[PDB]
Amino acid sequence: VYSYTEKKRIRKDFGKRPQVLDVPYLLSIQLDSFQKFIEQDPEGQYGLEAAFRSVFPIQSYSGNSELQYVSYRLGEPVFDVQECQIRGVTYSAPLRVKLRLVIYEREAPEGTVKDIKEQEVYMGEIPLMTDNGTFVINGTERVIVSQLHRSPGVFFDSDKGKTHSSGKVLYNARIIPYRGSWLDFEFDPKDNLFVRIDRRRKLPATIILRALNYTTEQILDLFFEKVIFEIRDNKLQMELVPERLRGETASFDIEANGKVYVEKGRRITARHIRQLEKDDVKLIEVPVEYIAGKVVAKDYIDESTGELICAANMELSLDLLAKLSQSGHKRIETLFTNDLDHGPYISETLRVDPTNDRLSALVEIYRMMRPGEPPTREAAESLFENLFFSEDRYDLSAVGRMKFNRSLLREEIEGSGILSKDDIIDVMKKLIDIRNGKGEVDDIDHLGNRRIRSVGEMAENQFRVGLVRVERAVKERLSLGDLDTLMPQDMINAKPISAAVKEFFGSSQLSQFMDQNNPLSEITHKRRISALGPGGLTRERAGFEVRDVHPTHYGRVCPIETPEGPNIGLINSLSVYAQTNEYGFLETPYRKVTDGVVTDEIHYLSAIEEGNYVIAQANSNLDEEGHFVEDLVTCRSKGESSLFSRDQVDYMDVSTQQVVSVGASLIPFLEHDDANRALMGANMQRQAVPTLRADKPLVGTGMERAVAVDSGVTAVAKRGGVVQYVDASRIVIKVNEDEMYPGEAGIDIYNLTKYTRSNQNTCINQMPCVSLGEPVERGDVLADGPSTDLGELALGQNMRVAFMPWNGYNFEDSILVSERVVQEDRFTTIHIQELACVSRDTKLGPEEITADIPNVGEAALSKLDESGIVYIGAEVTGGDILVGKVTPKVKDSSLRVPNGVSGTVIDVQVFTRDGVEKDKRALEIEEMQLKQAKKDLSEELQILEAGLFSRIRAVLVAGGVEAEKLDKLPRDRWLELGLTDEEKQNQLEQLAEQYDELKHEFEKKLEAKRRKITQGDDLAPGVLKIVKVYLAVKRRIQPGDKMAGRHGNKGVISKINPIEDMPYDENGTPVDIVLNPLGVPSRMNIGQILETHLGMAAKGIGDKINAMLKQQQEVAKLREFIQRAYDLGADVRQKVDLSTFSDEEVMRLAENLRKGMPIATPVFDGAKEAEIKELLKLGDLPTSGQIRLYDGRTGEQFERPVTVGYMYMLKLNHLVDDKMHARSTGSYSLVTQQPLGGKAQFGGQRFGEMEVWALEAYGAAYTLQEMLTVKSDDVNGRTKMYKNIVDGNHQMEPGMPESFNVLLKEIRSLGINIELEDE
Amino acid sequence: VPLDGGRFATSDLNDLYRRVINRNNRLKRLLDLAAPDIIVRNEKRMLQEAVDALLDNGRRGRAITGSNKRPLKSLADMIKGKQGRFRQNLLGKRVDYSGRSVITVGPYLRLHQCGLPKKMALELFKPFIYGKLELRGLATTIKAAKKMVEREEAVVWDILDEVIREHPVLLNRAPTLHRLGIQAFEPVLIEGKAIQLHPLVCAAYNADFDGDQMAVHVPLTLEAQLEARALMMSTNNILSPANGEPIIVPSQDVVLGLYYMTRDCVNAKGEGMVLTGPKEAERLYRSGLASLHARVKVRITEYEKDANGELVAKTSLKDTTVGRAILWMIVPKGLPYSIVNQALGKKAISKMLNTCYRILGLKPTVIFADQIMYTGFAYAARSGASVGIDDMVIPEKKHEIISEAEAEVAEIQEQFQSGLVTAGERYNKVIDIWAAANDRVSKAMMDNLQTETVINRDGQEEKQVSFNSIYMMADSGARGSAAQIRQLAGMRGLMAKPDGSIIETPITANFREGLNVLQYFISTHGARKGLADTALKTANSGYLTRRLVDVAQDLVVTEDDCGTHEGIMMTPVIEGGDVKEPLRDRVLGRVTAEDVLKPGTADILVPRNTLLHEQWCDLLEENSVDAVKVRSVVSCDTDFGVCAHCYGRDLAR
RNA sequence: CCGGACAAU
DNA sequence: GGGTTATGCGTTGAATTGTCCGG
DNA sequence: TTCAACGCATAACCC
Ligand SMILES: [Mg+2]
Ligand SMILES: [Zn+2]
Repeated sequence: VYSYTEKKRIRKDFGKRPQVLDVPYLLSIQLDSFQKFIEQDPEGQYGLEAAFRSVFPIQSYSGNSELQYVSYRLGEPVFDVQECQIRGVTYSAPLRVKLRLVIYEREAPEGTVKDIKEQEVYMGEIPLMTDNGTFVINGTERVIVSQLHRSPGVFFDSDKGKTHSSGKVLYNARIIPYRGSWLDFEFDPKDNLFVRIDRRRKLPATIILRALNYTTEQILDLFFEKVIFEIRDNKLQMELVPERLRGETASFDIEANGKVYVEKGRRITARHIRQLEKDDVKLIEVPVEYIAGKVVAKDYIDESTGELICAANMELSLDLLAKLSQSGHKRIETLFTNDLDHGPYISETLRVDPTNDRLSALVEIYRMMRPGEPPTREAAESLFENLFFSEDRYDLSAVGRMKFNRSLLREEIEGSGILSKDDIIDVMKKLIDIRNGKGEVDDIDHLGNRRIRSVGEMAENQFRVGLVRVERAVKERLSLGDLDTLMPQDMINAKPISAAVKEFFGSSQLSQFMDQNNPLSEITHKRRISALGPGGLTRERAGFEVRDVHPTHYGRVCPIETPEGPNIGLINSLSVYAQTNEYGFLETPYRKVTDGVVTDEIHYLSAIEEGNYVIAQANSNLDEEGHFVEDLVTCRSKGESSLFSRDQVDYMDVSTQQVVSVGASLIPFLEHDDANRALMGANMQRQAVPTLRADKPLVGTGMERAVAVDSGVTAVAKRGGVVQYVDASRIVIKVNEDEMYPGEAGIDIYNLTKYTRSNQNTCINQMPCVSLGEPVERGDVLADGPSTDLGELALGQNMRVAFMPWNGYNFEDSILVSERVVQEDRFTTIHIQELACVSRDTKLGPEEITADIPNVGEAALSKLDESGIVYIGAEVTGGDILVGKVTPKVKDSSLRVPNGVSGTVIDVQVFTRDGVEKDKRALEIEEMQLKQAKKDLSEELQILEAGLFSRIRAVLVAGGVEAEKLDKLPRDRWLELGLTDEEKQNQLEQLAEQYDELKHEFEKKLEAKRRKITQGDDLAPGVLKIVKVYLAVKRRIQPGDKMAGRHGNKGVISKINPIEDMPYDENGTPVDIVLNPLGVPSRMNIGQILETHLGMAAKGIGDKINAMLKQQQEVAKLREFIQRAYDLGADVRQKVDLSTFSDEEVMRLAENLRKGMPIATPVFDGAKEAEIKELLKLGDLPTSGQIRLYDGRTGEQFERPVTVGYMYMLKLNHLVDDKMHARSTGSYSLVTQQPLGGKAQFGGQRFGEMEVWALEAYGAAYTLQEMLTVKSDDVNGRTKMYKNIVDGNHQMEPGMPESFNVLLKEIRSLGINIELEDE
Repeated sequence: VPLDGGRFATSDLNDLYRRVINRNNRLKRLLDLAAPDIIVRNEKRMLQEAVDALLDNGRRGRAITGSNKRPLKSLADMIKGKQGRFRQNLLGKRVDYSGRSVITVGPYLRLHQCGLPKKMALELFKPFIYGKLELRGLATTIKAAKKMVEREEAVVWDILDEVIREHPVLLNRAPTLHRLGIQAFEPVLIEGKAIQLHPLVCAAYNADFDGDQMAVHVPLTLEAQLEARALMMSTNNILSPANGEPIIVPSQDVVLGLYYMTRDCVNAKGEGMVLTGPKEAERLYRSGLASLHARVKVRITEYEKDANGELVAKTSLKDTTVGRAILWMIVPKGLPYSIVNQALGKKAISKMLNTCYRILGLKPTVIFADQIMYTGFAYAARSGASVGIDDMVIPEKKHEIISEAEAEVAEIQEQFQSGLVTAGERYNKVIDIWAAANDRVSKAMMDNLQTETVINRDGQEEKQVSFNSIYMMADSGARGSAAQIRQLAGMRGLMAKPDGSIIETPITANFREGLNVLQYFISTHGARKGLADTALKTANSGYLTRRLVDVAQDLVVTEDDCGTHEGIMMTPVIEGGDVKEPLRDRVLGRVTAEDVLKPGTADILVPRNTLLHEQWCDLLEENSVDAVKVRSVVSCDTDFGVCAHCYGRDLAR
């Protein structure tokens, strides 16, 4: 049992490892990103509410006028989502915000004469999501690529190596707030540490702490040990500690129990650890000279003489010791400077700073930001509460606040958005600890050290910046303004906000122009993840490290997708099972196992959990509810295939499909061919264009249905059920009344899509594959779109192959194609072009639109109307005029058809502003446009009325019914019967009243369909009219075509060969294409021969069913052979049995199998070579599957048999047109006769540098005064060649260049003179 | 350029000058109101940066701008640099007189003609049509002459075809690696819509045959032909400048055609039975009676020009294969038949034509070598090439090898945890044993891949040269390297780990059976680095090439003899193993400095200042003299240049 | 006329 | 007081194609 | 608003 489309055509799937869950949808990064961007989400959490949280307080000055925020909502825009794109306007829903404004009276913080309640103030409009999750800016919808950037906060990297030619090991601590100023710290080769700002000049860090309302003692008392000494009459006894003698060699006598254990000149070892900690006597006979071996902490006043003994952080000396020993001061704490216990780094940076006080500690910060200004307390502090303690310039989100908590091993989660003293000291302590003996560094390439940003936050940021730039506006206009006698509409306007919000989405690095040529390219573009943009990774700045990615990304990112050329590894995506958290860090699911019992529960795990925890393997031998019968299972903890035991694993990989998402997952057996030598074919589907006719693949993987319904090109039954009627414009579907509502049940709407031209001349078309009377269900495809058939996916098509280089024509990569395609014309699509005819009112005679156009022919009047517009369906050639347009002086300045791009006029589109008189043709065009609307709504109205007839008569018969009021009664008066008053009667009344309401509900949009359609559009002032023509050119197969399949068959066509020269075989089957088995070592491409036999297997089955049904054997053969042909495989996870179904399902499904049996083979969990041979043996095919071939020229056998079979080939975009060009001579630049650039409109062509000097190196000296002198510079020599070649003489004397002498003219203004002499 | 309206858009050179003149107006106006020393001090600063702004910025502070955050375009931006006029007008400009079409193989042109299609050959030579209409009188005015060309009824192309043979054009390839990319091919007017190139020349440029770029160049004067007969063509420039190997490298599809041809069987079809005619043996070959590897002897006539060009009238009947005689009857005059008896691979065939130039000559040898592709096309048509699974044979001892390999790991790790060994040297031991643990499988697949094809022998079995399909091109050198064949059956080896050093866990299986995601990820992880680094090494190579090409260009030869009888000391440098380079590639065509004497008996070998081309060096190599004294380029008495004797002959000339 | 972005060898 | 070395900043970074929009 | 490689240049700095 399967779905109706699946039961209609069910594809065989293979596999030995059953899966538990299906494939979710991949469009979760735009719809979900924007829905949270615009919602009622108080406290912000990255939403418009977050924008309002910064403009919610608004305390004005001199009056305390409060402008509070209440709510915002967006209604239906003035323009829909299907006609605004056609008109060419900006799509924007009304961003209306309910703002309450209480302008308090002056001086009084409290008091208002009368409160003014602004109902939905108009600050502008923001784009919405039309039908797919994209933005619409200027006609064509715009897709902003999600940007990759680093995580907001502090990083710890090594960045060793180049250390000013010293080689001393160094580290750095780079901080990055959410959107504020960067505090990036680093180390010095001279064993120092300081602070920096925004990658700018260094700032002293041992003076700013004292500047922040601190003093000296809080500096020196928190970075060193304290060791109290004893001042007596002699030798200055002193009190030591094992926490000081742990690494400090006690070079003095240490007595314990009347004997010295550690004396001078010996190192304390483990035995001395016992000899010392077992005694730990404090009253030891320390000598006087060891007292000088310390460094004082602070100043001490001599208790005997009052003399300044020492100031701070200075080494004691024997004279100093005798200068304080003459007292009774038994409290002398000292520091502890070491080289391996404590960092000797803040020992000298204090002396490095010129001062450290209250006043001179601020002139440094005053002069670093505002030179030539006297220092001031308030101005100096303003920066401290601007770049460190602020809410509008420097602030961090919850992400930035909690990242530091984890980075510094904290416990709290939510705090403020500002830096704290504790954090800025701990970064100066754990960081100095990193050097000495502990610590670790974090790599930027790590997934947890980077942040992904999308449209949902970039738009919120833009709108919040927009609100903060207008916040102070009300404060300043209300500082000297009225007394609340206004309305909050004037000072807070819409033009600047709406223009900035709109431009910020269209003119940006991430605002990449959409390239609609493949629905798979549509999804690939939407899931494209890029690094460039505002605050990202630039292409010029790239080392060998940023180019290499952190290997811990398997199961989280698709590796097989990779850009080539200027950028490598810069374009990323999202895996199927894994997803990006709101934190931007990646995580992937795993199956929750226990020590012995495998549970089907799924948890989400990430790299940080993976580092410490051990994950088992997917393809692990399993039996009942789950037990690893094997003991030593290949596990992993840090990406290494660790071989660990069985009873510690609680998770393996969910499935092998979590690594690849969209790159090349449709190609089975990706292990045979490396992605390194397969990405040249795996990267060409992003530009491939669908053809006219496409066949189902014989071999795939099985994930084609989810990706097909994922793309927005199909018509899924969002509300399936009973299928009533299928139309070429709208599939008339509805469900029984039981599942919809008594009030306006309605019918299921499915409008059919017609041919259009989106971005890349792409003609999309949908065809209703369903029949008349075939029931469907929820989530069932109804109308097949491009490259789809019977609800499935088919991009390309299948054709047989041979492996035989004939006469060496396939020299490197060329291919040989016979005349089997050029006569059929099937491998081509339709491209619709567009040329814009500007009706600009030129000076001294505007541009008029009329048929009276000079220098035309008698054929023009037949194809042109009386207004100069070509007839609808009148073909044009090279040189015709689409719309007559002349400039009286008179010359024909209308549009001409260039030679080589001639097509057929199918659509002529005229855009004219309201006020300009139109021609009869155009008037008739909207005239027909309006009347088609009336009839097209009328049939919908009638079918809705008839459906409500079925619903109401159905409830009528169900219960009370009268024979007289049964069929002859009017179909409207269906609310007056003998039914008693109950839930049936009131429901019937509800149905009737809804029927009456819906019988007139349509008239509102009926009326709306004039005042928006009859009115003219608006494009730009200063032009009379803009008219466009959507000409379409159809091309055929011509010399110069290109071949590029899914396998990577990158080759250009060589020439044409006859079908007779095409080699036949023992029965003469015409082989479609023949490859060149020559580049196997250069291009390691082996994994195709084994899968080649699947094409023979499918054709063999299809032809056997065809022959077996041709004579129509009894059901004892039809249902027997169907059984055998559908029962196959050694261990498959799909059980299909058509014979056990009804006989009709047997024939109605066997009829779908005339050419082959679809096969779904996953790379790992699918059909293997053994399946290949068993299926070849299922029909009448040889075990080896090798077929001998005959010769078409001499008619013989060469030496060997040739493998022949069908693969699935697909078409690319570039054929000959993007490269074809031809030009001889004509117009050139204006400053000279230099040809223009590019080959598209008009210009010159490329040439290399080596031939430039190769010709000079040759003996021929005339090769230089021919190519760039009398070809591109000599204006009159050009006229000389024009005048004399047409006579016949072929000799031009070179004149003078007009490029070398031009440069000297502007330097002559600098005082340069030139002279001419001949020796 | 104007804008969308009645106004006009400004330029970079004027945007800032607008503001500096507007501010200068008010600064000068305030001067009449007795301005203090402050206004006069400040007004000079603005003119100082305005004048620096026009000249050049980005030296002091942040450069000013008037358009966006991007810096303004100064006067010294379009003159110098990558985008400057110096590298944009003469070094990558937009050239003219050329058309674009798709390249096909088209193995029809040989050296002289080309495959220029009809439309491409009609849409270019515009003025020559009007130049030739008036000769027969079809047109008397250019105005009316114009409106009989654009329609192309029957007379546009016949007139333009006869001016083709009287004026050859030049064709060059944009993706050119060598220096001799300029070859003279006469235009043709043939049907089709593509351009064909010589398959050897197409691979000669070493460019991907996937929609490359062509460029056509025509001489523009009469005197561009009288001198254009010896310089810009491949007829005389066969020798490559870089090396003694000429530009004509044997093709991969002809080398196999001769390597498998020279293969000798001991018992097959046509074995033993010998005919009495090379042509009748050839007929029995493609009639289905004689094999390409076969032992048949026929009356083959050999000739030698050891005389004064006189044919040595002789013949021979030796046991040859059937196609060697076919090649021999292509020799027009005659060469010592012993010269064609070899494996006929890369180097053997390369020095076939290399010595053929010096034996038979240049002009006939050109044709004799250009027909190699033609005569190998018969082989390509009759055999071709194919690959399949049956060529894969797993080694029989590989599974035992991999079974026994991991045993030592555990046997030493248990000693590590038992306190016998330390991971410091144990890790190095492990990565060293696994650095060679692939070699046993690598030579175990020799005896499982290249030793299979046997033949019968009078009733018994004889083993001879293997007939493995992938080994045909492997041993013949056509395609398939040692570093690639291991990737097929053997182990690809141990690549660099993400840490940077060698991986600790090698590759277990090959790409022919199942492979896990983790290790396939590791292999791709090691693999992308070469593709990443090729984007940068090529650019770095271009940097040095440009730094070394525009510096040595200024050289002129102004003297013939420098008047110096000295030079340098020539002796094959050798250190360590064997010497790789002889004197042959050192001195070849150079005027000797003085008379070299024989070391043994003091015999004058070269009498005076003479060249050293073929036989002089053959005298040196047979007399074993290492006292060569030739004029050296560094030691030359030539004013601004070097004389011809210090350099002598040059390659490609 | 100058850039951004995607894609191609 | 001659010579060595710490430290700031000068220059540059492949062949241009194809096509889209935006001032 | 994160370069790397190469290299002449002042201003200090070592006994
Ligand atoms: Mg190419
Ligand atoms: Zn000389």
